Amino acid sequence: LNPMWRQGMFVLPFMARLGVTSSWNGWSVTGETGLDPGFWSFEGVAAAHIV
Amino acid sequence: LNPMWRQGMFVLPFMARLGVTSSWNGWSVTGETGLDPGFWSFEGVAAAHIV
Amino acid sequence: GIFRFILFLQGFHNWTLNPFHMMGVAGILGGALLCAIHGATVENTLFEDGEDSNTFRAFEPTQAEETYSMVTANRFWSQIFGIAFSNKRWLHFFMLFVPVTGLWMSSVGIVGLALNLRAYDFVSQELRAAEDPEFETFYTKNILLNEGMRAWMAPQDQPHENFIFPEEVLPRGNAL
Amino acid sequence: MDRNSNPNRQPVELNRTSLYLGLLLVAVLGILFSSYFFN
Amino acid sequence: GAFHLTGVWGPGMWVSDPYGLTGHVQPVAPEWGPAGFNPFNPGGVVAHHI
Amino acid sequence: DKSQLTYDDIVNTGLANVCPEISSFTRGTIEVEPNTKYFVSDFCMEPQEYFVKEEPVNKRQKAEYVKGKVLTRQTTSLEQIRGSIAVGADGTLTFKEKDGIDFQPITVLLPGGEEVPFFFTVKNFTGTTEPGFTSINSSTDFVGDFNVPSYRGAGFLDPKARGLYTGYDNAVALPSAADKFRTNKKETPLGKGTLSLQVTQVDGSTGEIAGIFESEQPSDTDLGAKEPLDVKVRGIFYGRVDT
Amino acid sequence: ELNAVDAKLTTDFGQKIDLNNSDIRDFRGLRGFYPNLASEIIKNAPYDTVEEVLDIPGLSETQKSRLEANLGSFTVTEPSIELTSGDDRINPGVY
Amino acid sequence: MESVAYILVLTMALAVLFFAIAFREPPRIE
Amino acid sequence: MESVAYILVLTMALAVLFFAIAFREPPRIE
Amino acid sequence: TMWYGNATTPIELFGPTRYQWDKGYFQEEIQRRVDSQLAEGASLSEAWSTIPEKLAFYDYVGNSPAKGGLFRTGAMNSGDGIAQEWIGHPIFKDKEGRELEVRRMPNFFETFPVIMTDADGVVRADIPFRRSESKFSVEQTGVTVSFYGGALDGQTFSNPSDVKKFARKAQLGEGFDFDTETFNSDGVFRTSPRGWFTFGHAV
Amino acid sequence: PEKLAFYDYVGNSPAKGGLFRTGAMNSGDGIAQEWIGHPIFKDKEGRELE
Amino acid sequence: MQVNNLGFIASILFVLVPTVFLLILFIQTGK
Amino acid sequence: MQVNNLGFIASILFVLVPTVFLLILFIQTGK
Ligand code: CLA
Ligand code: CLA
Ligand code: CLA
Ligand code: CLA
Ligand code: CLA
Ligand SMILES: CCCCCCCCCCCCCCCC(=O)OC[C@H](COP(=O)(O)OC[C@@H](O)CO)OC(=O)CCCCCCCCCCCCCCC
Ligand SMILES: CCCCCCCCCCCCCCCC(=O)OC[C@H](COP(=O)(O)OC[C@@H](O)CO)OC(=O)CCCCCCCCCCCCCCC
Ligand SMILES: CCCCCCCCCCCCCCCC(=O)OC[C@H](COP(=O)(O)OC[C@@H](O)CO)OC(=O)CCCCCCCCCCCCCCC
Ligand SMILES: CCCCCCCCCCCCO[C@@H]1O[C@H](CO)[C@@H](O[C@H]2O[C@H](CO)[C@@H](O)[C@H](O)[C@H]2O)[C@H](O)[C@H]1O
Ligand SMILES: [Ca+2]
Ligand SMILES: [Fe+2]
Repeated sequence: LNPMWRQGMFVLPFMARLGVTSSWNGWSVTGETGLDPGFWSFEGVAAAHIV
Repeated sequence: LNPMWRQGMFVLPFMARLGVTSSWNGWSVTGETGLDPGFWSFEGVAAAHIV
Repeated sequence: GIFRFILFLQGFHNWTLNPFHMMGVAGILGGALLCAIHGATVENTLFEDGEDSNTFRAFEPTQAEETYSMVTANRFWSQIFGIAFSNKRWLHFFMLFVPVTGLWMSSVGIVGLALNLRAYDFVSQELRAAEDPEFETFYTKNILLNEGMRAWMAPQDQPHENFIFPEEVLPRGNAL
Repeated sequence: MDRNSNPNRQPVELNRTSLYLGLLLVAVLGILFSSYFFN
Repeated sequence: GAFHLTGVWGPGMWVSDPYGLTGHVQPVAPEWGPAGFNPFNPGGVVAHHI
Repeated sequence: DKSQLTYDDIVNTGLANVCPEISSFTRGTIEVEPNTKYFVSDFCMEPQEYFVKEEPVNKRQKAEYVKGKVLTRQTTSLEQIRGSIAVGADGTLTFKEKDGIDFQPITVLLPGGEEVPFFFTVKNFTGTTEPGFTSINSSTDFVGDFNVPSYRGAGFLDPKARGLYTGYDNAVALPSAADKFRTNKKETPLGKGTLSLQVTQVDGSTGEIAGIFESEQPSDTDLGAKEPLDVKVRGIFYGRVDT
Repeated sequence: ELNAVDAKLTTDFGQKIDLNNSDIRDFRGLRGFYPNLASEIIKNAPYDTVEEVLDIPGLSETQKSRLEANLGSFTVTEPSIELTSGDDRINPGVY
Repeated sequence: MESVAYILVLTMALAVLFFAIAFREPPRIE
Repeated sequence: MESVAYILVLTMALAVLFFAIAFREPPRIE
Repeated sequence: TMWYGNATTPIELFGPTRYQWDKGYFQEEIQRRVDSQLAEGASLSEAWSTIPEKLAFYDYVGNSPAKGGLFRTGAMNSGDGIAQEWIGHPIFKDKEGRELEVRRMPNFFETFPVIMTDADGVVRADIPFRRSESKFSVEQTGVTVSFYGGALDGQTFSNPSDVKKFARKAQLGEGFDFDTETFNSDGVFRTSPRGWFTFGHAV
Repeated sequence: PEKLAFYDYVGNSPAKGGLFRTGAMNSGDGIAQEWIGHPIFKDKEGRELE
Repeated sequence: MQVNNLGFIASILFVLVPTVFLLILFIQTGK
Repeated sequence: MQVNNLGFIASILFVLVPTVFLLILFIQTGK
């Protein structure tokens, strides 16, 4: 009942569309928990674009 | 219990000190009502400084 | 049908309130103003280049010099309006620029209206009006006009929807 | 009366080093006072 | 001092009781004695300006 | 002070909001029977002074009245009112208001910018005197009660088109929060006012009474939105008691 | 919370014609009522029960017979001031 | 949202530092 | 407090109008 | 492709499309699942309590991207609020036992009259504007509402104020409880990232 | 008087503010509505406490 | 956090007004 | 009035940023 599209998330669906669904903090946009995305979480992708 | 100095009024005490206590709207800073200040109310003094 | 589309966009979208349409209106009325003012200024700053009262025959297309006095026109509008054109090329580029920019701005607004992205409401004034029944502006009156138009027009304007609005649900003021 | 040109007009300069120093001063003043502006 | 503060032609100045309950603008007469140098005496301000 | 004035003489002068006066002093009485009824032909009421009771932020400081200036123009008078005066078996005098132009909406401006609309009225006014009265004289004083209906009718529409028997029952401009507002429900209750008509000038040859009035009533609530303020109206009145 | 006439429409005021609150236009479905007999009914309001509408003075035999012929169309509720103030029973702003 | 303001003002100072080092007026002997 | 913003933007337009009339670049015949 | 929907614009990422609200796509699927459980032999509460809350949340006009405003800025949670729970499916019945359906608000309408029609498309109840000649009000027609599934499962509301409130909720599709205090939600609908993307890219 | 008691309140002293505690004094404690009256504190042995 | 409502506008203006003054003066230098 | 909390900063920046750009360009003109 509170997914990304209710929260104004603009770039997060575009990361999720191509395969980046999980965060370093531990949550995923599919509702699953405890996954290990490696570096290519949302934060890792954001850091890679900043660098 | 809500005089000018509780409301942050900076220039209103200086108008009141020299003789301008009433407004065109009808109130006075001494709590009196229904007085006729003429032109030299708070609004008239403010308008005279703008002009 | 175009008049219907126009009134439909008023009642359903509040298209007058949209700033993109206001820029369109400003551009179109400014283009009309510039057309009228430019033509009147040229016709009333013409050089005496012929002996007839009919001034139209005092021009030939292959001539080199200006048919009207830009200096006199500039002095006139500087003393009448405060400012005046001093550049012919800038004047005519501005006559181009104003209605074209108005059309582009109104088009951006219509693109917004395509997705029902309206400038329909000022939410501060509705929140106040819902809380305070003493608060009335011309904006809230226009909102009420839009509601009335929508309810009275939609069963006929959208017959595929089969909108049955019984007479008791139609918003209406006193006695009308 | 006539509108005469004033001969006391003089150009203002600010060099690049002065620009950098002023920009750094303004940035660090913002850094210092923003927490107090927010309170 | 002589017209505005005294109320001869003017409103006067704000005075009050020592506890600030009855403050109002009144004409104030100048105090020419040493009590004109009392900073809480408005007649001192009137004499000063005159 | 009109008597023989044509409507053309009176129009746009403001005298039509002025109640007629007694021609001279003529300080007399109207002799009344023990137990009969008389008709009051054209009862008039010209309000002159207006006061609204202050609601201070304290709940123990004395409330006090503050004078108001009238934002409406000379539309503040009741006139052409028919009514009756009944004399009691003890001797009491009962003035009863039947009909006429017996209401005016009046907005008064208070210092501080508060505009107070109210329904100045003498509707269904029943007033009595002290017992032991045999003549309508300068000591005659009808004190009693009148009905103050709601200032806005129950067909009135607020700026969001909410009213009582017409209009929305919710804030339609906010569709997910449409029923969260207490001003969605309107109400037009009947309030009560107290009126004292003190007769000060009587004319015996014509049956003309005149005098002063003080009335106290609530103000507009805007269909129940706000609490009503107390409005005291002082003025003068005139009437013709049919003998 | 419902307002007053919504609470009335919950009651028998919404099913048939109330002798204390209903407008004059509601009497048009009763033959021979509008405008005279309905005006007399509205003028002689309020009524404690339905039957004292047959006790109105000035009723001729025809008016009594037409009121007895359609007594089953009427109810009485408490007279509500929201529908009565300013003669809304004659003209409520509906045409 | 104050965090955005703090990040912006710190970033402005660090950008000023970069542009003052990388794009200084060169000291020239003349 | 939005009234201050509206007053400022209207005042900016009116000040621009004054400075464009009073202090225009003068049109010179040359 | 953002506005009409695509494999590359899934509704879990950008929100549902306006055309899903227009043709009753999620409502049709919800009704199909409920009819399947009714054909299996289950009760109405049982059939409605196995509708997922996500599927009901799709069937809500406040999640349509064609309900926003150009200057209604930000998240959709700044509008109606954060969705907490599905209140369950209402069934409105008049006093004569006919099942009534609230006509839903189309995407065009900022406001919409509350209309209740029966199975054969005849209006049996409404919320009238003028009550002086009202015939089909909730008060006269005796409309009650019973909720199946969700938070209000097994409950029946017959007080006409509650019934009118639930009628206005059902006008917006599947009703939801909202937390409106977290973001100080002002009550006017926003558009989704699907709508904002379409607007920016079209312009 | 309530005004005299309002003077006798440390939140009306000008030496209780902050440099970045901006604005009116009503933004601090609030708008004063009413005086609650003077307390007398007494312990269990009847001594008056201040 | 419950910050001053004017803190953001005060911080941005406190930074940006003299920044603008310095940029105006630097860019016009050499005229 | 219950306005957007960002309305003041958006209005001031919307006015002031291109104002600054225009003033920068005008003052340096002639260099
Ligand atoms: C290898 C480097 C790399 C990688 C792995 C990524 C990865 C990502 N980026 Mg990033 N990005 C990069 C470099 C990279 N980026 C660079 C250099 C820039 C600056 C231009 C950006 C700017 C950027 C933005 C603004 C965004 C991303 C976003 C994203 C995320 C989703 C991308 C998406 O939606 O696809 C979309 C891509 C396309 C639809 C490709 C369009 C190509 C067209 C169709 C071809 C045009 C025709 C062609 C020339 C001729 C025909 C060819 C044919 C004949 C073969 C994803 C994690 C998004 C995000 O999630 O933010 C964090 C987002 O908003 N990136
Ligand atoms: C005739 C014109 C006139 C009048 C009647 C007023 C009247 C007023 N002004 Mg205004 N003002 C004016 C012109 C005027 N002003 C001009 C031209 C300016 C721009 C400089 C201002 C700027 C201004 C400001 C900023 C303020 C006022 C304020 C006020 C109000 C209170 C003034 C006060 O506190 O006194 C104070 C005055 C003094 C203490 C005088 C100081 C003179 C010193 C002591 C003399 C210096 C020594 C001397 C040169 C040498 C010794 C002399 C000796 C030997 C004789 C009052 C209604 C206040 C207000 O209420 O805002 C609305 C306020 O804040 N005015
Ligand atoms: C009989 C007529 C008469 C009367 C009744 C007065 C009455 C008064 N005069 Mg006036 N005066 C008069 C005639 C009169 N004067 C004449 C003929 C002149 C010559 C033109 C003056 C020149 C004069 C001056 C210059 C001053 C007065 C002041 C005063 C007031 C003193 C009360 C006060 O606030 O002190 C306060 C002021 C002081 C105690 C003087 C300041 C002394 C300090 C210590 C020196 C400052 C030095 C340094 C910069 C600061 C060091 C501090 C450090 C920690 C930073 C008082 C109402 C004072 C005033 O304006 O009141 C507000 C004042 O400053 N008078
Ligand atoms: C096209 C790209 C794009 C799209 C589709 C979005 C979409 C979205 N953004 Mg986003 N954003 C973007 C670019 C984009 N953004 C960029 C470039 C930035 C950096 C500044 C941001 C920074 C940002 C933040 C901080 C936030 C968002 C948020 C959001 C969401 C809410 C929408 C909203 O309130 O805006 C409202 C849109 C308008 C009011 C329309 C503005 C149109 C202007 C005023 C017209 C200008 C007229 C012009 C000057 C006249 C021409 C003159 C003529 C003569 C030429 C939404 C899904 C919010 C969110 O929900 O976060 C999760 C959020 O807080 N965005
Ligand atoms: C000295 C003159 C003066 C004084 C005593 C006051 C006093 C007052 N004002 Mg006021 N005001 C003034 C001038 C003044 N004002 C001017 C010039 C303006 C126009 C901008 C205003 C506009 C104004 C408004 C809109 C309001 C007030 C309000 C108030 C009241 C609340 C105080 C407050 O919150 O401020 C807080 C003070 C600070 C946070 C201190 C700021 C100090 C700065 C940041 C230091 C700068 C450091 C510097 C850059 C570093 C140097 C670098 C170095 C290398 C050189 C107070 C009684 C408020 C009120 O209550 O209204 C009724 C109100 O809302 N004022
Ligand atoms: C006889 C028609 C006159 C009607 C008046 C309308 C024409 C004038 C409008 C111009 C206004 C702008 C003023 C500055 C413009 C300006 O300064 O004009 C200058 C222009 C130059 O004229 P001259 O000086 O050479 O000659 C005009 C006189 O001086 C002596 O002939 O004047 C004309 O052309 C007048 C010709 C009008 C005669 C025919 C026009 C017919 C148009 C109307 C037809 C009906 C239209 C509606 C049908 C749907
Ligand atoms: C009777 C006393 C004066 C009457 C009061 C008139 C006040 C307004 C006068 C116009 C001010 C000029 C500012 C334009 C800036 C200016 O001074 O430009 C002066 C400009 C002269 O252009 P040039 O031919 O010299 O251009 C050559 C090159 O410099 C091109 O860049 O005239 C125009 O461009 C006219 C076209 C735009 C006309 C714009 C006027 C819009 C009407 C007013 C809108 C009001 C909006 C604010 C309302 C709150
Ligand atoms: C109501 C609106 C009010 C508008 C306010 C406008 C604000 C104006 C502010 C003026 C800008 C001031 C800066 C000028 C900067 C500047 O012009 O360059 C330095 C400048 C050198 O000037 P010159 O004498 O060489 O002149 C050559 C010209 O090109 C400069 O005009 O010397 C000073 O101005 C002394 C004051 C600042 C001394 C340096 C301070 C910064 C060094 C430290 C940086 C921070 C590090 C902190 C670490 C803890
Ligand atoms: C410079 C030329 C002269 C300028 C014009 C003359 C002065 C008039 C403006 C003075 C400034 C504001 O002055 C004052 O504003 C407040 C705030 O709305 C008004 O106040 C009014 O609205 C507020 C709320 O909106 C309510 O309390 C009330 O309805 C009323 O008092 C006052 O009636 C006016 O006296
Ligand atoms: Ca009826
Ligand atoms: Fe031309």
